[PDB]
Amino acid sequence: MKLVIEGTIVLKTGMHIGGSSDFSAIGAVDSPVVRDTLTRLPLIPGSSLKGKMRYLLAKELNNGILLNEPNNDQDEILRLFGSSEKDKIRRARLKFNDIKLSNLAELETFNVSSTEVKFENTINRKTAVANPRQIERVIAGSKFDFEIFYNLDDIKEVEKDFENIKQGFDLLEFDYLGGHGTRGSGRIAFENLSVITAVGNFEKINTLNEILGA
Amino acid sequence: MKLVIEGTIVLKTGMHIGGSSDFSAIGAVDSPVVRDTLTRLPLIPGSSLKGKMRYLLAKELNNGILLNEPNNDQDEILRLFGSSEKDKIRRARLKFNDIKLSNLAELETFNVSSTEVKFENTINRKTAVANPRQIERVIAGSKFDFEIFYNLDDIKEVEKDFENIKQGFDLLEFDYLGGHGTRGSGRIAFENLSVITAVGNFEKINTLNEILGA
Amino acid sequence: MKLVIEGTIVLKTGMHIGGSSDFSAIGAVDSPVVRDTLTRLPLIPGSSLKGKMRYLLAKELNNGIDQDEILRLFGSSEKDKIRRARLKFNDIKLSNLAELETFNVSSTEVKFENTINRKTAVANPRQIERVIAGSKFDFEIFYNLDDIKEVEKDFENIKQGFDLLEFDYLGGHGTRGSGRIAFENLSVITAVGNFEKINTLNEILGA
Amino acid sequence: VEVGINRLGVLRADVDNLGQAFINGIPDDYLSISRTATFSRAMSRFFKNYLNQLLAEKSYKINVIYAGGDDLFMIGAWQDILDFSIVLKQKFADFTQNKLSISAGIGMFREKYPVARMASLTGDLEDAAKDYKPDERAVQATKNAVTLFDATNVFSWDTLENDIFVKLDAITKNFEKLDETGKAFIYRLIDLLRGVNENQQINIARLAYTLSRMEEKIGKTFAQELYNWANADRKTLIMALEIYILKTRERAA
Amino acid sequence: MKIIKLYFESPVHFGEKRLSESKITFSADTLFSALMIEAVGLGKEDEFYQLASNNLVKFSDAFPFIDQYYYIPKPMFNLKLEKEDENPSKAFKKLLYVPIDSLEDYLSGGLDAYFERESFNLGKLALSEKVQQHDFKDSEPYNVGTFTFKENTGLYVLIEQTHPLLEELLENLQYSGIGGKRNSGYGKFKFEILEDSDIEDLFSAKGNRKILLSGALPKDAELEQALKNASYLLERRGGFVQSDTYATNLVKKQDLYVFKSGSTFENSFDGDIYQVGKKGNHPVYKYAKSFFLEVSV
Amino acid sequence: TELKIGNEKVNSTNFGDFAEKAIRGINHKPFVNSKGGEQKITTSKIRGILELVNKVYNRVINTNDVELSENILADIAYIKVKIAYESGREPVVKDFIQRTAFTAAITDVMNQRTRESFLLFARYVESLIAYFKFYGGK
Amino acid sequence: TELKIGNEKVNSTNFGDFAEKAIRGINHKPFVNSKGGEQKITTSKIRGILELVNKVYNRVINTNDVELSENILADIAYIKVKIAYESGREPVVKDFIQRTAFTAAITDVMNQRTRESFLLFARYVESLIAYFKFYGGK
Ligand SMILES: [Mg+2]
Ligand SMILES: [Mg+2]
Repeated sequence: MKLVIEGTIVLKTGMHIGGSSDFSAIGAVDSPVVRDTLTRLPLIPGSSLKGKMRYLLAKELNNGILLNEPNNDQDEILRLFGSSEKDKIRRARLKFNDIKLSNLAELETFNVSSTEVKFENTINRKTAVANPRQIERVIAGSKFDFEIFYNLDDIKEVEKDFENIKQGFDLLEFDYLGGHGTRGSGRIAFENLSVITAVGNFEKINTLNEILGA
Repeated sequence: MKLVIEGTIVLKTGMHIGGSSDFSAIGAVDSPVVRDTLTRLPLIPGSSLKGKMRYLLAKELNNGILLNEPNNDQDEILRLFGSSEKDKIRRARLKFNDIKLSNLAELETFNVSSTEVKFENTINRKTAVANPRQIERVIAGSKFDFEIFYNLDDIKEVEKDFENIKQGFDLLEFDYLGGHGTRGSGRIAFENLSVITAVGNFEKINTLNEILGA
Repeated sequence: MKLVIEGTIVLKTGMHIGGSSDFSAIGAVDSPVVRDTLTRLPLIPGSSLKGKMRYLLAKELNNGIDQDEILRLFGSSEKDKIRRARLKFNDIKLSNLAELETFNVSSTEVKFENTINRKTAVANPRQIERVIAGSKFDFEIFYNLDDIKEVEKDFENIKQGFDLLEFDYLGGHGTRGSGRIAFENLSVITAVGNFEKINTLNEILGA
Repeated sequence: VEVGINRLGVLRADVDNLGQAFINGIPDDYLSISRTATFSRAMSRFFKNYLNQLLAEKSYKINVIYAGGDDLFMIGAWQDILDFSIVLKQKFADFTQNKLSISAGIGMFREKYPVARMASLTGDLEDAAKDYKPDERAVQATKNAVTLFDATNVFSWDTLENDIFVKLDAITKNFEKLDETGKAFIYRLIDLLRGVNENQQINIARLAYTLSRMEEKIGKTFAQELYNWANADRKTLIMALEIYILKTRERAA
Repeated sequence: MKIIKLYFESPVHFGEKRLSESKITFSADTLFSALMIEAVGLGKEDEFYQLASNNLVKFSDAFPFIDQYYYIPKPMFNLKLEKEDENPSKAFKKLLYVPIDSLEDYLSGGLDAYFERESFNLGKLALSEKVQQHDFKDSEPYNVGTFTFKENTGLYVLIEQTHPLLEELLENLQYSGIGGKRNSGYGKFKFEILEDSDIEDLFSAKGNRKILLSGALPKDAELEQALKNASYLLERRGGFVQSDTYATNLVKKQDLYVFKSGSTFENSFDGDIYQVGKKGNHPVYKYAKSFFLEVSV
Repeated sequence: TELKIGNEKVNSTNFGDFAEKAIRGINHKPFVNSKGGEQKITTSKIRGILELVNKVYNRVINTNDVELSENILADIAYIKVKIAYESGREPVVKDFIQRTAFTAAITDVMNQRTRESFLLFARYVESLIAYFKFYGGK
Repeated sequence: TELKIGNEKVNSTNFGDFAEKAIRGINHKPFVNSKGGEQKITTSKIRGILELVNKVYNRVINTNDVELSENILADIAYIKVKIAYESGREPVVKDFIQRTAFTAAITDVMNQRTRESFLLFARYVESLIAYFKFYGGK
């Protein structure tokens, strides 16, 4: 049995996942965002979303504090995100994916590009002189429909696993996703969080949807 | 007789299915993808696809548990993929082949190479110190045209064998295809999936195509 | 009375035949391929091609229904039936060397594989040397036309064996993506004697 | 044995120019039947009795087939055979106090290799060691050499011991903390060193790049040492690297 | 006279007694058996046998040639009687083949024992590792001893007064192979008749010493006189009969002990075509005729 | 062949020695900034140029023609344009390109317009990077 | 595949050389303001134009059609309008536009109406940025 976690990530503020900055043509923005190479669409890498969600969930699940290596997390964190220990190799039940933005047509309706350029400066305190800089951000209002695959390994802890998943999504809504988050960027929201069965049917899929919607 | 299962693998996300770090030092990443040695095209080894497909099918035909050795899993799995057991040498019905990147011209139309460098980092949870790393992936939207040879050892089990082959193909679409797939990579889709008779005409070839079609 | 079947074997997915279990070969790679003794170039031994072709032909000619058409081509010495042979295989050297150096590439590669334990999820890597795809091997197979009434059936079976090879592998870990080959420039020419039905034999080979 | 390649070692040693020593080795003034008998008994007792006793001194995994006179045929674990080759050379050089030299050929074969071919090949290697002649100006071969697993790897005993074994010791002491990618890097080093002959510049550059990749688990000083060896003493370096790979191969034993 | 130069484009397997070993040359009985099998295939075995027995065709056994240097096995001469200096038959023990033209240098000394060995470099031996694949049993491994010749190196056979039938059988023998695993990829050569005048000078000369150039066995009426001041080496010739229409089962032929092809004699003899198979459907012949090169000793 | 590097040419038997000499001269008296240096170049400062060179090398190596096509010459021209870009983006790359003459080699390739000239340039670049590592790195 | 400049011509291969010569001409004879003052153009001065060019480049490159769409051409015409506006705002920017051929190239892209002409125009503007930063920079 395998499950798919549908949903959308809505940018409340501009998001900036750091790009390569070595292949985005010549004369582009100073610090570009990561984009799909083919479609040039900005994307949220599955690695970055997974890492932020794992950090927030491991910090909140353990005691509110988190100082250990990723392999020394709780049993729930290890069974959801995997472990590479010597004699304890947990196979991750969650398979994250790269998330390209889908509402490019909606953004083009308002005659705005997917990405903006944010102008910032740092004012040297001993000189009171400003140092302007430019960064690229995916504009607020962009939507990123994602898909996360859940391996239903144990029927006895799928409810707890999905409670943890909903908790991690909630924690991400009170934090940022990548980039200069403390400086106003990266705030996201989750809605249309629905889990569906990849093949066949799951007899507790209605309970999973209501804990994933509330 | 012999049946040839054609199809196409479309990379939904960037795939890192490689392990080759050979030849030129022209500036290659320390973790390159496996390429065709002559044409330098990114390549999907038949062993990678066969192993991932066998793992997923053996787990699904058990079901959900795969802790046994590859030679002890299931009669259907052993007859499709082969068994080297000392007494019962079961010969593989499926002959996977290495798959090269097919749509290089289409990728060159978009003025993009077949492979990218994805920048990643890990955050030390105690010191909050980031450690960057670079990974090379085959671009999302890359297409791999594959042929898998199936031999009719007997026609009484071909329907079940092709049902299981389609099951494995479906299971790959909800999983990854080798590499850092849990963190956003390796997502694939199978399209233009069909079977034809290599020599002759199997009587139930339309049934197999209907199974493979949907 | 003696026909020469020429052709080329084109590697499609990388081919690994044999074990050169001598110090020179095993000191540079875990599982080496068969090389020429002097030039150290990869080759397809006549025994490997002959055995795989005979295996496929014996499968196809029986199909759950050896026989004379196999024994007369490949020979037999089992207990009382002794047919000598009609097919004389030759060691097939690598013909693509000047073409492979235009690609600034070596004739052989090392394929990095691994196996993942299913109980512990622990992986274990392995390296196999392999002749790179795009390598070409020109072969000559000598046919001794002992019977005039069986030559057409023998060449039909030879073409069937080549076709079965083209939808199979030639050496090593074939079911894991190795050893896929193609046949091109297949022709037969009479080397000794005069044979007026060589044209229909070329039609069979060119089919 | 637990570490190494599952290979048999065949050693075939032979004293160089023993017949010449019996003919004119003894000065004419000191020629007698007693002195001839003393020399003959010394040689024979050395080979038979002392080879038995020396191999019994420490539990070498050797299965001596024949010692007899002037000759030697021993089969065992290839690492034990290789270790005992230098011990045999040193003990013979002590017993004769460097008045006679010995030539050896060491073959490496699998268990199921034909014994006739083991004998024939190791005899060919021993003949190649007896063909050792560093300069093509002298008369008669130097003959004080050993052949390592192949007729191309003929080294003198001093060359073998000093160069190859100090290089092997350094490689062992600097390569034990490499990863499984480091093993492939050593394989690539061996391939590049073998190909250096037909690729003067690009291949030495590739070797420099490989050493650069390696000099994170082996140190910068040893990467420079390997680079210096590759440009100065290459065939000895190739021999040492191949021996290290075969000794550290994790394919059972 | 009419040197048959063999250029091999595949590794050869000339077995002495085992499949795992190969020798660099093949004997005259091996070539005669190959040509007789070709003649049976094309239906004139009797004509070829009459040609060989009536001395119309008589050939030595295969010898190495390296860059227009024709070699001969080191003759077993009664010399080394120079009992003062040098190393006669001391360093002349690892020397297996001497050049046919440099034979007068070897007779009187002065041939460099060392230099004649590294100069003699024809290919190298190898072991081919194979299996009999069994679909459900355990595959049984086996191995073949092979020899691969070099670029400008091969074997040559001394034939005097060549025949159209010999040339016709030699053309057919091109596409059947010679040696052990010839139906596998091992017997493959090209040949030339290549009349030579330098070699004809050696064989038109008389002398008191006759170097046997092929494995030969004198007849019972002349063996006693052949064994008189002879310096020979006795070699066993045998093996299994290679035919389809003999005994319906694999049977070994009688062992024939002949003089090896480096032996030297003072009394000339002409050997015989011996029948080493008599209980089967067809005769089995062992070519043991004497090919001689005369020198002065 | 005979690839001009401004002062002294290189060919199939020379490129490695001159690449090593240029890299060693890089480490001897390295680049100085306005603020007295004293850093050297890193791989992730010419990585884009190296990737472009690798792509063009892959394109050329799959062609058997002795003369480069205009579609590949456009790629080499863009390589030169980019080299000019990061050369002006930071002076630590400008002197690296100047002393190890990337631009001279690119111009010579764009003048010869032959497959062998670009192959020699690619070999020279690979040797340059290989000697840049094992001596410096990063 | 070929854009017009007037007397001189730009193709898919010589775009970099023409951009380099145009930039070199500017640096050799820098623009003089009204008050006898020499001025150098800044990347930020034409940053909006460059981002407009790149914004429509992303949507052009994701289109395997020879003919440009109506909305793409609307965007390109708006880009030309913005180029004129920025030229009218700053005399030094107008001098940079006139010494180069941004107006000529953009109107030739409007004339040809084809996908490849705009791609070569983007190549030319990229080469102009690269060679501008190569010599003088920001
Ligand atoms: Mg001795
Ligand atoms: Mg001895």
